[PDB]
Formats: sequence, structure tokens, C-alpha cells
Amino acid sequence: VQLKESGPGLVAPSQSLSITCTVSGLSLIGYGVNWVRQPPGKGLEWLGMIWGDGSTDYNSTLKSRLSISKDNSKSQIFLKMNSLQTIDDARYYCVRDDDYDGQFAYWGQGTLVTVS
Amino acid sequence: TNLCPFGEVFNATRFATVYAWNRKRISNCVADYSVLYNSASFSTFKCYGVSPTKLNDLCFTNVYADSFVIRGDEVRQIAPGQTGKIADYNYKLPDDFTGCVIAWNSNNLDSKVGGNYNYLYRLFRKSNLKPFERDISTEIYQAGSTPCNGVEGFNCYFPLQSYGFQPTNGVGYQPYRVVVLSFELLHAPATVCGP
Amino acid sequence: AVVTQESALTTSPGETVTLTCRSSTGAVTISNYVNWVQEKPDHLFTGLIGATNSRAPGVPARFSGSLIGDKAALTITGAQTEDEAIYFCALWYSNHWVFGGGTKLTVL
Ligand SMILES: *[C@@H]1O[C@H](CO)[C@@H](O[C@@H]2O[C@H](CO)[C@@H](O[C@@H]3O[C@H](CO)[C@@H](O)[C@H](O[C@H]4O[C@H](CO)[C@@H](O)[C@H](O)[C@@H]4O)[C@@H]3O)[C@H](O)[C@H]2NC(C)=O)[C@H](O)[C@H]1NC(C)=O
Repeated sequence: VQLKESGPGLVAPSQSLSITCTVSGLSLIGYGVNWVRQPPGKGLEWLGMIWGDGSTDYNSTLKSRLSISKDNSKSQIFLKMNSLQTIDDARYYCVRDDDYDGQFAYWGQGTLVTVS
Repeated sequence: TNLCPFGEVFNATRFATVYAWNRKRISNCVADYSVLYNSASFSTFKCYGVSPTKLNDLCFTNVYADSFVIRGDEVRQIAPGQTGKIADYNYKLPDDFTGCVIAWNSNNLDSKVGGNYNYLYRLFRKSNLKPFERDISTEIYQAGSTPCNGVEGFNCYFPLQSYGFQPTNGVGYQPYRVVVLSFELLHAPATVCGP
Repeated sequence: AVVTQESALTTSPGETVTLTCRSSTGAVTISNYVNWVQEKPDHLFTGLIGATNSRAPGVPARFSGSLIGDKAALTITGAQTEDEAIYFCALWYSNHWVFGGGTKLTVL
């Protein structure tokens, strides 16, 4: 199982952000996908969550801006952000779970997003 | 007409634990799956082989009813040819399985404030699990090179763990009542038939 | 919610080390569903333990986790020269996952 995502990299402040995460040799179906980001020089930072059935559970302080959607047929996960802040720069991962009651198992390489 | 006691299965007061699933024998009765399909009270309804639309005019010999309650995300591990902790250590289905699996959300029945230390599941097994096999042994599983001597310690773990059901859990981490029906035809005359 | 971990521990190959994860909101229970992940150079991540004890079949048997008192802990038996990493504990509190500060592990 491999996970790949594409990020714009450099975006102007107060502009939309769109990150897509792809899956290889696997299927979404009933597997959750978590979005986790990490600013440079700091620890991890939870962003959101999507379940297998389509229900979502966002970060409390970012529910106004965040939005998560996914496509079963095309096998991709989408993350959308609005009104970006200068602090909102970090490495963005899409995390998958396996079938042994263990979440946060399969990760991605990580895309780097800077705002200036 | 001696209707098959499906009501005492779906609407039973309590269901069985994951590792110790209860098996019920259904025979010498008449069933009606059209009401079951059109009820639309089940979150999950998928199966292969026989079709729900044409299941009414089909005669079998023995029908098996199985009960167990697991979390939301584990419902996909009750599919034919699937591998997981449940399908390896708790409940395995054969590749050539026939029948259907029913699952519906049950937060309002098995979730208690402060946790529900009533439901358990098998954690480790020495080897894999044969299809349609049940294990009740509580012997301390060994994952090392030293005998456990029946006492918990280093590399000596209890094979069973209790769930932490609570009404504040997530969507996929909520109790799910699952019943699976097995249909078998033998060389004996068929007894279980439709309306 | 605030969770804390040890800054760093020193370890030699051969013996066992226990890494804990303490939550300041109260005593950790089974319902917290503590998960552990691993950090490797070049920003490589890997999950180890789910449901506080559900080890994956591909993860080596030296990794084991359980609950001790009011803090969830991870136990490594027979550390190797390939076990240097940073470990994060994820807890299910309220309705959002909470990550820890990380624990750097060094092997001598
Ligand atoms: C939902 O999104 C929000 C928005 O970012 C996110 O909040 C962030 O939480 C982190 C974690 O606490 C905050 O980072 C802190 O920043 C302050 C400076 O403002 C630092 O002083 C803090 O450092 C302390 O803790 C460290 C250990 O972690 C110590 O090493 C250090 O010495 C300090 O004692 C800490 O790093 C961050 O500021 C906020 N962001 C905002 C905008 O407030 C939140 O975490 C997300 N939700 C979840 C569940 O993660």
C-alpha cells in the first residue's frame, strides 16, 4: 500500500487551498482517512477525519474553514481550506488505517505547503 | 402457519460476545425475507449468491443463525475471502460461503456512561482459525520462548480484551449488532421453505 | 485536552524500556483508544499499536503496549540498533484526536 498527494506548495495569503491524496493498489471502501499536519520545528497537529460511511469529524477551531470529501470510484481524498493564515504552513499527510484495530498505520510521504 | 422464530433473533434482549458467538438451528418452519428486506431498519445489507428478491421461493434444509456485536469499522471483515483480526482470531467465513449478513447501529442499547466492560474479543491466537470454528479457551497466550506457567507477566498476555463502549465514541467505533444466516442444502428432503 | 510525554530516554541494546503517555484531563481508560506511531528520518511514519494492545502481524514482537495506572505505556523488549525514533501517542478525547509531544529514543 502506497499513498501519494500533490500540493501547490506556494499560495498567497487569503487564498483557497486544495490537496488531493491518492491510493495505489488498494480501495477506499470502508477505510477511514485522517488528515494530519506538522508545522516546522514543532509537533504533530490534528486537522480532521472522514469515516468509511462518509461521516466527517473536524477540528473544533477549524470547522469554519475545513471541508473533506472523497470519491470511491476514482479512489482519492480531498482537503479544502479557505482564508489561509501565515501560520497555516506545514507538512500535510493523509493517513489510512489497517484491519487490526489500529488507526494511524499507513501514512504518506508528505506534501509541503508555504504561504507568503 | 409455524413462522420461523426470526423475531426472537433480531429482537433478543441480549446478544452474544464476539469470541463466543451463539448458534441457533432453524428448521420445520416457514420464513418470509421480504419483510426483512423492506424493513430498511438495518444499516448494512449485502451478500452474494442468492438474491433477496428471489429468496422467498427457495427451499433449504437447515438455516443457521449467529449473533455477535462488534464495532462499526469491523463490519467489512465479515465478507468472504477477507483477512483481519476478527477474520483471523474470532470469526472466519469460508470462501464458498452462502447466506447474508445483517448489521445495524446499536448505540442506544450497549453504550453506557463511563464505559461498557461487558463485551470482549480474542486478542491473540497461536495459529490461524479454521472457518466456522469457535474458541472459548482463556489460557495465557505466549509470544516468546519462555513458558507462561499460567501467570501473567513478561511476554504472557491475556488472549481477551474488553471493549470500551461509551455513547461519546465515534461513528465507526460504536456497537454494531450483526447476525449472519447460513443456508445449507443436503441429500435430505428440504423442510425450510417459503410462504 | 493536554497530553505529555518524556523528552528523551537513553537505551542500550539488550534490556527493556517503557515509554508512557500521560493525559492531564484525568486517568486514561480503555475508552481512550491510545495509538502509537513511529518517526524515522526523511520524515517516515509508521503505525505500531492500536486499541492500546492490538499489535499488527508485521510489527516485530518486541513492541507491546498496555495501561499502567493512570498513564498508557509502550514497552520495548530487547532494543536493537534500528529502534531509534520518535514516538507519538494519539488519544480519543471529546470528538477530536489528540497527539502527544513526542519522545525521542536513542540506542547506544
Ligand atoms: C486544531 O487546530 C488548532 C490550530 O492550530 C490547533 O491548536 C494548536 O495547538 C498547538 C498545541 O498546543 C499549539 O502549539 C502551542 O503553541 C504555543 C505558542 O502559541 C507554544 O508555547 C506551545 O508549546 C508548549 O508546549 C510544548 C509541548 O507541546 C512545550 O515544548 C513548550 O515548551 C510549551 O510549553 C505549543 O507548542 C498551537 O499554538 C495551536 N494553534 C493555535 C492557532 O492556537 C489544535 O491543536 C488543533 N486540534 C487538535 C486536536 O490538535
